[PDB]
Amino acid sequence: KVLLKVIILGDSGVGKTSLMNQYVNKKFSNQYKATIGADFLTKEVMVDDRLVTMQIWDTAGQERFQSLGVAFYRGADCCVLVFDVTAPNTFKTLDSWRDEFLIQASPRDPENFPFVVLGNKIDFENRQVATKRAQAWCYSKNNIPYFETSAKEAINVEQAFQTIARNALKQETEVEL
Ligand SMILES: Nc1nc2c(ncn2[C@@H]2O[C@H](COP(=O)(O)OP(=O)(O)NP(=O)(O)O)[C@@H](O)[C@H]2O)c(=O)[nH]1
Ligand SMILES: [Mg+2]
Repeated sequence: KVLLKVIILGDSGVGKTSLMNQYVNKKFSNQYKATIGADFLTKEVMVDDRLVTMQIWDTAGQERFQSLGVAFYRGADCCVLVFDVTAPNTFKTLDSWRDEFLIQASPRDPENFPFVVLGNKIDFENRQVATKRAQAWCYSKNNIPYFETSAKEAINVEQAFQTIARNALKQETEVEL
């Protein structure tokens, strides 16, 4: 019985909120309800012989909803990085999201911290960002795992979150100290 904090970072419009309500509640909606502030949802899951409670913190990509020195980050056990395959700008921002996270949570051993990158929205056909340069990018950065997901049609949502889970748990375990 173990608690995992998991934070979902990335630009506004990538579908951070939609991946959440899909994974947790198996529901999808077209209605873009801009995420004000930062809340969470819990999903209970089984990872490797162990019941895990995953607290999933969904944040506001916009700077329209920033207050104001967000230290909700720390105690994080896995940071999830979401870009939109139809928008090259949301992929370019990933380092900046990754840097910002590491400043804020500043976990010890920062470069073994579990990141997961989700190429959301592959249910569309106008993908701009190939699988190949995002596969590269996740590899350039300590070989972090990468899925191409769709919250709408629910492709790789479950699979990806099994990895989010398992990696969150390894990291939690690493607090032997
Ligand atoms: N076709 C399709 N639309 C998606 C997908 N994921 C999200 N959307 C749509 O994209 C828009 C933005 O989604 P949203 O979840 O709000 O993204 P967000 O990153 O959480 N935005 P915010 O940071 O402002 O909450 C919404 O219209 C949403 O329904 C997807 O996989 N496929
Ligand atoms: Mg959101």
